[PDB]
Amino acid sequence: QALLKASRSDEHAGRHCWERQLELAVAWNRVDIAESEIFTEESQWTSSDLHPAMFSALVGDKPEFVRLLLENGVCVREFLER
Amino acid sequence: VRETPTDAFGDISFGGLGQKTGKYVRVSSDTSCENLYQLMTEQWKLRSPNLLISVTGGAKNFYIKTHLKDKFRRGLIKVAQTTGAWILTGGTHAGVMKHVGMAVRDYTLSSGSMEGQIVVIGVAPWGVIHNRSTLIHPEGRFPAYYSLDEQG
Repeated sequence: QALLKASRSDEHAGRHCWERQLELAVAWNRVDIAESEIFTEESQWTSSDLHPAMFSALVGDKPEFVRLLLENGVCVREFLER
Repeated sequence: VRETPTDAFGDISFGGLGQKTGKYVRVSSDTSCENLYQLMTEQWKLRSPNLLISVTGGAKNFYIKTHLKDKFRRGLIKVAQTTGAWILTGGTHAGVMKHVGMAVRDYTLSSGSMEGQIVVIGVAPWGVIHNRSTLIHPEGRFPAYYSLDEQG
């Protein structure tokens, strides 16, 4: 968690903080810490903005993380639109 | 203000989990009371009401110290589940109804939804929905798909 807490305040200002923040949770097999922090009740999402994490989670063949992203707001119909 | 025969009828289905199919109907400021109770009771196959519980207040946001909230979510579903209750709320993802939604969602995986579904009725004005065009039709769209958006 201290790694992420350092990770938020950096050179980038914007949407990119949350965007960059996930991909670290993807690259680690660990899901609990990432899930709690990034999936707090206060935060809003959108089913467009989880597509690259979905794609990396499928290719890297990590099952439980795919199930977590699918339970939290990625619709399969929006994901294979093209 | 003048009146006209209504529209926007069909069952809203969400893209996330293919286990819900919530029905959507509209109504005016005043509507026949017997027709309202008939639509609630005989039409949508909802069983008879045994206990009417009304969660109200807030509508913006609030934070619970995360010990009372677990007891609250657990109990407010224990009672509704077993007494065939009807719980009503202002149904919009803003504050108190979000806590009721997390209650229904956190229980709806654990029970498996065999029988006696947790009937949760909701009241929300038809003008103030952000993504309104996703279902508006005079002949309706019955297996309608809908995605979440709250940046607007």
